[PDB]
Amino acid sequence: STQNGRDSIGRRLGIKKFGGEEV
Amino acid sequence: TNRNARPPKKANHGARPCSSVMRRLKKKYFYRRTKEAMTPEMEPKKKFEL
Amino acid sequence: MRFKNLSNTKQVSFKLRNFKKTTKYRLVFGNSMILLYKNARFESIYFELFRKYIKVISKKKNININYRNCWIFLRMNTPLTKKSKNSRMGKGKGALYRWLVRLPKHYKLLEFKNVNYYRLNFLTKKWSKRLSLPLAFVSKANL
RNA sequence: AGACAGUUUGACUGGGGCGGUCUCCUCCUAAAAAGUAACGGAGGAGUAUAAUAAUUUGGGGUAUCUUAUUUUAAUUGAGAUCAAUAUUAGAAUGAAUAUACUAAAUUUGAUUAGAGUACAAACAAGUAUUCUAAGGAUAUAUGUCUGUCAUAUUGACCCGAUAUAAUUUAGUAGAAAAUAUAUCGAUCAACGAAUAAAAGGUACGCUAGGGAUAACAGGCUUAUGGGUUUUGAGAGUUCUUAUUAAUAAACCCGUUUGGCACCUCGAUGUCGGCUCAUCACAUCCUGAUGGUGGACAAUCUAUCAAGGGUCCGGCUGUUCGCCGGUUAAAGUGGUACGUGAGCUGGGUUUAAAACGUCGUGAGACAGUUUGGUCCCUAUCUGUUGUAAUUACAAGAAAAUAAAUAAGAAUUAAC
RNA sequence: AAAUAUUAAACCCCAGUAAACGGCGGCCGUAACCCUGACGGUCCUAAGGUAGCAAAAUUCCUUGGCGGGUAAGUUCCGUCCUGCAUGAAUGGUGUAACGACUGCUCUGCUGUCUCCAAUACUUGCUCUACGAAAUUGAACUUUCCGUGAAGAUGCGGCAAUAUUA
RNA sequence: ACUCUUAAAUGUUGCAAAAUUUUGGGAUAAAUUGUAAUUAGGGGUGAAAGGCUUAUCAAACUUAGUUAUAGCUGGUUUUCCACGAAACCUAUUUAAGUAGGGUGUUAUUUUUUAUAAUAAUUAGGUUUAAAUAACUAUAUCUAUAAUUAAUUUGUUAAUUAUAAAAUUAGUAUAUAAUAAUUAGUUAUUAUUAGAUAAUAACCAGACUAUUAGCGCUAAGGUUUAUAGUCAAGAGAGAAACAGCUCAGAUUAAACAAUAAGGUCUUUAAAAAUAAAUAAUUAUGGAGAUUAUUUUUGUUAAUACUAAUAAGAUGUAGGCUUGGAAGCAGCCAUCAUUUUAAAAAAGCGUAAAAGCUUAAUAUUAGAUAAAUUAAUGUUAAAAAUUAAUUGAUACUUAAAUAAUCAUAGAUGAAGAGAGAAUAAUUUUUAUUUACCGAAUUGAUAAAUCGAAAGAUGGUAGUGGAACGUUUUGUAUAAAAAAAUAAAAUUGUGAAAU
Ligand SMILES: [Mg+2]
Ligand SMILES: [Mg+2]
Ligand SMILES: [Mg+2]
Ligand SMILES: [Mg+2]
Ligand SMILES: [Mg+2]
Ligand SMILES: [Mg+2]
Ligand SMILES: [Mg+2]
Ligand SMILES: [Mg+2]
Ligand SMILES: [Mg+2]
Ligand SMILES: [Mg+2]
Ligand SMILES: [Mg+2]
Ligand SMILES: [Mg+2]
Ligand SMILES: [Mg+2]
Ligand SMILES: [Mg+2]
Ligand SMILES: [Mg+2]
Ligand SMILES: [Mg+2]
Ligand SMILES: [Mg+2]
Ligand SMILES: [Mg+2]
Ligand SMILES: [Mg+2]
Ligand SMILES: [Mg+2]
Ligand SMILES: [Mg+2]
Ligand SMILES: [Mg+2]
Ligand SMILES: [Mg+2]
Ligand SMILES: [Mg+2]
Ligand SMILES: [Mg+2]
Ligand SMILES: [Mg+2]
Ligand SMILES: [Mg+2]
Ligand SMILES: [Mg+2]
Ligand SMILES: [Mg+2]
Ligand SMILES: [Mg+2]
Ligand SMILES: [Mg+2]
Ligand SMILES: [Mg+2]
Ligand SMILES: [Mg+2]
Ligand SMILES: [Mg+2]
Ligand SMILES: [Mg+2]
Ligand SMILES: [Mg+2]
Ligand SMILES: [Mg+2]
Ligand SMILES: [Mg+2]
Ligand SMILES: [Mg+2]
Ligand SMILES: [Mg+2]
Ligand SMILES: [Mg+2]
Ligand SMILES: [Mg+2]
Ligand SMILES: [Mg+2]
Ligand SMILES: [Mg+2]
Ligand SMILES: [Mg+2]
Ligand SMILES: [Mg+2]
Ligand SMILES: [Mg+2]
Ligand SMILES: [Mg+2]
Ligand SMILES: [Mg+2]
Ligand SMILES: [Mg+2]
Ligand SMILES: [Mg+2]
Ligand SMILES: [Mg+2]
Ligand SMILES: [Mg+2]
Ligand SMILES: [Mg+2]
Ligand SMILES: [Mg+2]
Ligand SMILES: [Mg+2]
Ligand SMILES: [Mg+2]
Ligand SMILES: [Mg+2]
Ligand SMILES: [Mg+2]
Ligand SMILES: [Mg+2]
Ligand SMILES: [Mg+2]
Ligand SMILES: [Mg+2]
Ligand SMILES: [Mg+2]
Ligand SMILES: [Mg+2]
Ligand SMILES: [Mg+2]
Ligand SMILES: [Mg+2]
Ligand SMILES: [Mg+2]
Ligand SMILES: [Mg+2]
Ligand SMILES: [Mg+2]
Ligand SMILES: [Mg+2]
Ligand SMILES: [Mg+2]
Ligand SMILES: [Mg+2]
Ligand SMILES: [Mg+2]
Ligand SMILES: [Mg+2]
Ligand SMILES: [Mg+2]
Ligand SMILES: [Mg+2]
Ligand SMILES: [Mg+2]
Ligand SMILES: [Mg+2]
Ligand SMILES: [Mg+2]
Ligand SMILES: [Mg+2]
Ligand SMILES: [Mg+2]
Ligand SMILES: [Mg+2]
Ligand SMILES: [Mg+2]
Ligand SMILES: [Mg+2]
Ligand SMILES: [Mg+2]
Ligand SMILES: [Mg+2]
Ligand SMILES: [Mg+2]
Ligand SMILES: [Mg+2]
Ligand SMILES: [Mg+2]
Ligand SMILES: [Mg+2]
Ligand SMILES: [Mg+2]
Ligand SMILES: [Mg+2]
Ligand SMILES: [Mg+2]
Ligand SMILES: [Mg+2]
Ligand SMILES: [Mg+2]
Ligand SMILES: [Mg+2]
Ligand SMILES: [Mg+2]
Ligand SMILES: [Mg+2]
Ligand SMILES: [Mg+2]
Ligand SMILES: [Mg+2]
Ligand SMILES: [Mg+2]
Ligand SMILES: [Mg+2]
Ligand SMILES: [Mg+2]
Ligand SMILES: [Mg+2]
Ligand SMILES: [Mg+2]
Ligand SMILES: [Mg+2]
Ligand SMILES: [Mg+2]
Ligand SMILES: [Mg+2]
Ligand SMILES: [Mg+2]
Ligand SMILES: [Mg+2]
Ligand SMILES: [Mg+2]
Ligand SMILES: [Mg+2]
Ligand SMILES: [Mg+2]
Ligand SMILES: [Mg+2]
Ligand SMILES: [Mg+2]
Repeated sequence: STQNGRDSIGRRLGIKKFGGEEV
Repeated sequence: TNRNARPPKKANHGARPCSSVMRRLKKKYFYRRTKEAMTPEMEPKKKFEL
Repeated sequence: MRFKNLSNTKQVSFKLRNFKKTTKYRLVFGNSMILLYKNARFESIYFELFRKYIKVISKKKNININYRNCWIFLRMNTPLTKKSKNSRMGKGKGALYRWLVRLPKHYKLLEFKNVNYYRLNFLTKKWSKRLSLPLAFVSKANL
């Protein structure tokens, strides 16, 4: 018997535009 | 038969395609195989002092 | 594991399938010391067998010393769970039967202050033969 | 009125079932971008709130410790200290310190409409917010505000419903009705939701498939198991090693209990017994020898050793096991736990029937009891025996050696 | 168009029905010794397993304990009672006679067995006439160990065989 | 007799699609049996077993709806040329199915939003760490301010708390800070594709190397990540081997140089120069024996070896004890005689006695050898510091090499077999060379391509052709069929 599991999905976080790029 | 324990020779550069030999033997400098029949000791708050 | 609530909480820790660490040994408190020379799971009975034989050395009748002889820093770190006999895999993790200490390579098991050089060499050799581990003895003299 | 009928009676899963789970959030796993599974480890959510919200204003910076004070502190004064603690609605992480906490004045931006990019992303869905217009609050505003520090705090479409910023053609005009803007109703929780509407038994059983998937057996593993070896707590008059041996340790074997699920699911197999065997040695007796707390005898222990040998009988379905009696001894095991195309079929796994127990009921049982059907002409290998044809040396009739292999009964009273 | 009033069988409530189904308790303490518990209280229930039988076709622990029989008996007979999960028309207890029924025992008898031998016919083997069957990738078809889709006549490695019936 | 069929053997492609032989039950009765007839498919009939109903019964037989349906198994027929996947994600009464993305092919287009390599560059918070904020545990220091007992209370003795200062170990869910590589963007070079459209297959994966989670950090185990190979891929080496190494095959054909590997014979190919081992030589364990080499130092010429001798005394130390006399045990470790000799490092005793080592003498044999650095020349009946290497013994100890460290069950079974003592052979180190693939270069041809060069291939897409049937061309021309063999041509199906 196991009550565990039930993790969530990863969330797409972080930097999307790095230094020197165009904006 | 026991393709697991067929040790690789020179031309087989340290690996066969179904061997589980070389992966065992790397563990005898940081792993030792324990036992059941020891003394039961269950107190994580044990004092090793004399 | 989690050191917060040891007795209350139920504890589990991952077995570490390849864990290796080296910590540069050096004496701090005293003169001579014993140090481990291999990554290993140090039990408790590895200590309690040769616990009296250290007291017979460091402590003696009718003699008083102000300062301190031995410095120990051992604590338990690994629960070492296990399954029953007729149990299939899956359906969770095993249960406890012991506790241990996962020590690194260069670990000061003991640190001594003015203790008989001649006996500790006689001890640590017998220590290491029961355990079959490589152990060392060091003194400020030889260094 | 199951009297009769037509149908449903989820899935995942380390066989299946019983049990548990099924959507959403946070960390570890996760390996310095993001993502990353498992019946892996842990905790949480199905809300709250018209002020806990919006704009201004004031206050001590908070927190830890010590101390003094018209003994008092809205939140007193002074001093030192704090790899950012105190807290920030609730789980966890992350972050902030112009945070947060506290006092107060005005107030409803927790408003309406229209255009568009970016992240993310099968799809659909979800997210942050600038720009333009109307109409407001705050109040130097010069400016700020399109719910709460953040992330979860839920549900498609259909059908239907209340209020309404708009339109209408089943001949025409209206009613009716449909659609449109705003909005409400589900543990449809199996949470992408197949229906408004759904449980079981089959030992009377059928068909299609699978070694994608189980029980015996093989194979890998060897926690467990058995044995060797090193150490030697404690007994042995003293005394660790005549004998004995806890504990701890280094290897081996593949006979037990098990884990996995690689071969076989397109005619077969389960324990035991009769007959028949063969192998190992980790040897029960016989044979040799060392040691002895060995006077002799009897015995204990260890080594070398596989030549030959190793019981009948009562109860049980029985290996085993207890018992009676004996013997030089009544060995441990492998060979599909040897041997069913060589015999038996008693046990156990079909149909009949009965008791007990559970169950509304069909019926069920790692409970019991009586009964109870699979067959075979041997092509090849292999083997026990028997001959034929042919070859060799000139041809032929007879007698022998040599060489290799196979075989050989053990015990011992008296 | 909607609403109220009037009302049948049926359903609920109520009553009855137990050779219908079904069901049948516990706690506390008590008598020249613990234990035992006639009794006395205690709580509850619709009522508390009464008679009788009982290791049974019903017993998990179980080859239960004692006795009988046997040189020795897990079965059998008799007997005791924690009846795990006995029990009165799903009938309880007992019972002379009957049974191709199940279990145990005795005498006699005997190739069932110790221990197997000899004989007759049939079958079989040889010649002759006739002449099937399932089956079958091909085939010039060897042992051992190793190997490997994990137990090899066929691959590898040292070897065997004059050829066939 | 008749009727039924308990028990055993036989038989089982039988005499027989349920019998033969022996035995056995009932046999005036709920009996047996003939003739003809009735009862009919969820109904019949049933002294009830789920039995019987023309060898068929948990619902007959025949025809028909009907070519029942099948996400399932089994199968899908001639040739050549090119390109070439997937076994992952997300949903699913879904898990052996299907759908979209992703990967494949073809076509089109004044077509790069692309791949690889090098370099610059940005964030990060695994890792690092004599780091320590947190949790669990933890060793020390101290100004200052105080205490307790006692008549040695104008002294003696023992103690406590504390600002500042301040150590150490550990961890899945601990880090202020901080790596490489990966990843994003830009540039450069080089390759040659990219975008859109039309559209198929796949969605059971396996192993190895690195890395983690469950597991005896056991399993050819199970689930993720990053590469590679099988899958879809031959050849050479691994004794034999889908997954390891080398390598990536258009076809042909008696040229050469090479890749991992290997050179005593089998087995194609080499020897030389120095050294290790002596074990029926590979092949490994805690650990033991032997040998060798190297090493530490509060050691020492009375070195060391052998032979003989001695190894004492105050003292039976004090105490305790049934006893304790050097040696049960407690405190003490003094001193003397000796050339030297422990209130003893041990054996021994009921306690005594007695034995041996440490320390040591006589005699003989016998090791003590090589060096570096300083104040120019004046002290002396005289005296030289710091320091190394090496021979021997004691001592610290480690390393290397060989040997042993029990073995299973059809038969050496390990090590491919046999052999070999390093002389052409095991092992180690330098040196010079060779054999060795379908690789590469050279020669011939075919197809795409200006040319350089490209051409392995499953599911799967596209292109180019052979053969067969029928009709017309044919109001024309005439035996061209079939069967077998040989020859000839074609890349080939095939044709003549
Ligand atoms: Mg998960
Ligand atoms: Mg997460
Ligand atoms: Mg029904
Ligand atoms: Mg109904
Ligand atoms: Mg239907
Ligand atoms: Mg299922
Ligand atoms: Mg299961
Ligand atoms: Mg990451
Ligand atoms: Mg890591
Ligand atoms: Mg995945
Ligand atoms: Mg929950
Ligand atoms: Mg707030
Ligand atoms: Mg403010
Ligand atoms: Mg202050
Ligand atoms: Mg919040
Ligand atoms: Mg919080
Ligand atoms: Mg709103
Ligand atoms: Mg994007
Ligand atoms: Mg969308
Ligand atoms: Mg939101
Ligand atoms: Mg706001
Ligand atoms: Mg709907
Ligand atoms: Mg009309
Ligand atoms: Mg109208
Ligand atoms: Mg629904
Ligand atoms: Mg669903
Ligand atoms: Mg769903
Ligand atoms: Mg979703
Ligand atoms: Mg039945
Ligand atoms: Mg079937
Ligand atoms: Mg098995
Ligand atoms: Mg093994
Ligand atoms: Mg074990
Ligand atoms: Mg003793
Ligand atoms: Mg002892
Ligand atoms: Mg399988
Ligand atoms: Mg098999
Ligand atoms: Mg089948
Ligand atoms: Mg078959
Ligand atoms: Mg032996
Ligand atoms: Mg024998
Ligand atoms: Mg003999
Ligand atoms: Mg008898
Ligand atoms: Mg019997
Ligand atoms: Mg006996
Ligand atoms: Mg079998
Ligand atoms: Mg068997
Ligand atoms: Mg057989
Ligand atoms: Mg009942
Ligand atoms: Mg019978
Ligand atoms: Mg034959
Ligand atoms: Mg054969
Ligand atoms: Mg009743
Ligand atoms: Mg009674
Ligand atoms: Mg009994
Ligand atoms: Mg008895
Ligand atoms: Mg009885
Ligand atoms: Mg009852
Ligand atoms: Mg009853
Ligand atoms: Mg009654
Ligand atoms: Mg009855
Ligand atoms: Mg009756
Ligand atoms: Mg009766
Ligand atoms: Mg009677
Ligand atoms: Mg009868
Ligand atoms: Mg009985
Ligand atoms: Mg005889
Ligand atoms: Mg042959
Ligand atoms: Mg084999
Ligand atoms: Mg081959
Ligand atoms: Mg062969
Ligand atoms: Mg008769
Ligand atoms: Mg009769
Ligand atoms: Mg009669
Ligand atoms: Mg029945
Ligand atoms: Mg019939
Ligand atoms: Mg039917
Ligand atoms: Mg139709
Ligand atoms: Mg259907
Ligand atoms: Mg290609
Ligand atoms: Mg893949
Ligand atoms: Mg669904
Ligand atoms: Mg399917
Ligand atoms: Mg698609
Ligand atoms: Mg595509
Ligand atoms: Mg950080
Ligand atoms: Mg530090
Ligand atoms: Mg540390
Ligand atoms: Mg970490
Ligand atoms: Mg699928
Ligand atoms: Mg898959
Ligand atoms: Mg995979
Ligand atoms: Mg899988
Ligand atoms: Mg593995
Ligand atoms: Mg696997
Ligand atoms: Mg698998
Ligand atoms: Mg290949
Ligand atoms: Mg090959
Ligand atoms: Mg390659
Ligand atoms: Mg080529
Ligand atoms: Mg060459
Ligand atoms: Mg040669
Ligand atoms: Mg060793
Ligand atoms: Mg002497
Ligand atoms: Mg004396
Ligand atoms: Mg005295
Ligand atoms: Mg004395
Ligand atoms: Mg002594
Ligand atoms: Mg004495
Ligand atoms: Mg003396
Ligand atoms: Mg030489
Ligand atoms: Mg040589
Ligand atoms: Mg060429
Ligand atoms: Mg190619
Ligand atoms: Mg091709």
